[PDB]
Amino acid sequence: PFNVDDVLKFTFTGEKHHHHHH
Amino acid sequence: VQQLSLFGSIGDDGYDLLISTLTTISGNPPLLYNSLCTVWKPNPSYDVENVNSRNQLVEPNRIKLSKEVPFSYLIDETMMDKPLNFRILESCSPWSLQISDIPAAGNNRSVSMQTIAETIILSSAGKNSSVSSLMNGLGYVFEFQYLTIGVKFFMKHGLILELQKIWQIEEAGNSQITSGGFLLKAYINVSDIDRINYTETVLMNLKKELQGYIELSVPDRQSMDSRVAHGNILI
Amino acid sequence: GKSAVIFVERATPATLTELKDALSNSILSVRDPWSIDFRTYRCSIKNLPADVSKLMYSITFHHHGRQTVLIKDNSAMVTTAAAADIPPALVFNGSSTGVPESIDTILSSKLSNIWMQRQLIKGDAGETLILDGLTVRLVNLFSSTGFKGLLIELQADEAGEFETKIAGIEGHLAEIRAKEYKTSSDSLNEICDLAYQYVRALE
Repeated sequence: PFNVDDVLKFTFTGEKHHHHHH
Repeated sequence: VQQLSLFGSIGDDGYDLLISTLTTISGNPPLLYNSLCTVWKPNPSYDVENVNSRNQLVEPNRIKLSKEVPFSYLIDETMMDKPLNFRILESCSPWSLQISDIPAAGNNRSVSMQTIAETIILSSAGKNSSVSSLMNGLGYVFEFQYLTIGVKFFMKHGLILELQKIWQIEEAGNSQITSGGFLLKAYINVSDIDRINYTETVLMNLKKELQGYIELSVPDRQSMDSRVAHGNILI
Repeated sequence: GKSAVIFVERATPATLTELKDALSNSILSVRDPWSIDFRTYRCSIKNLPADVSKLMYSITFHHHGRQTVLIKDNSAMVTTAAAADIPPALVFNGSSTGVPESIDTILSSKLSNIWMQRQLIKGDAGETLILDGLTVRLVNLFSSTGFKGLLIELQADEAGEFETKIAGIEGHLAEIRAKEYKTSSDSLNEICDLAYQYVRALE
């Protein structure tokens, strides 16, 4: 569905990823 | 305040089953809710040293302002926000002001544990009374904002479960951060070691009770850190 | 509602009582004691755009909500550290954790690099004197350097006759030989002007 960590990271810092990391 | 939590997720299709399960497990059907959060950071145009009056290191952090929005005003505050007088329907509204710390360190943590400093803004007055001006007066600027809509469940011992969808808001358009499904969150707010180990247990029993169906885990500390820092190229 | 704050610069811990007696024949009853904290913060930003103060005042009322009003550049922000004062809706949707703290604690622990506490004036065991349509509060303000002065808080529901009420109290000050004092009844939402008045009278 999506990456929990990534979603959280957005709410805390505002960053959206256009590429896949790690 | 100490917030102990665990997270999970499900795709849109898993909704009904999950709602049915949480309703039986908790005894109550879900409760609809929303919240708008606006995040602010220290003004980059201004620059100050990062130290105390005692010359102690202080780390720059973001401030989070949050409040509910009546559902009737949802389009107005998101899509039709701009052109002020283009709409469907003095001082500032009440807001919750929060600064959080990166979760507690520790390998093999059974839950995430985050410290949260919060105060409540009730109202304003004067020349620049808009919450925006007030944030500027503190030396901060608007960075980003997101809307969250979901359902919550009240359970025993203060355990709360939120099934949420998140949308970032910009004139260019709101994009659903949770596109595909729902972000699942289970947490308890703790104002003594005992109550902390007791709270962990409650979360662990919920995790245990959903094992096999939906998994709840501890998110990465770094993903729950709002400190301001750079212009770093990811990987 | 209306209010005014009188700060007696030139005075001693006794001045309070002297003024307390000049009203002995005007008093009616005495309600519970009050308290108040007056903080002064100095901004550490060094590019501060011209004509933007570097000063911000924090006025904490005790059991006036355990509320704290921030005042900077003629603007005010009312905050509360009381879980009981949280709007119910904010607790329900999770915007609030239900466990707030003081804006001052936040300032000193999370924003200390930007804001430094310069002074802290406290007024304990204040007195609430109730007269005819005019409530008069008295408290001795103390700093980390001993006595700092006398503070008179004048609150009156009676929107009408007030300018007279204030002039009257200033008169009883002339009697007790309390000269060289500052009075403020300025304005910028009650709690806000009251807070502002303290600033005008103390800054």
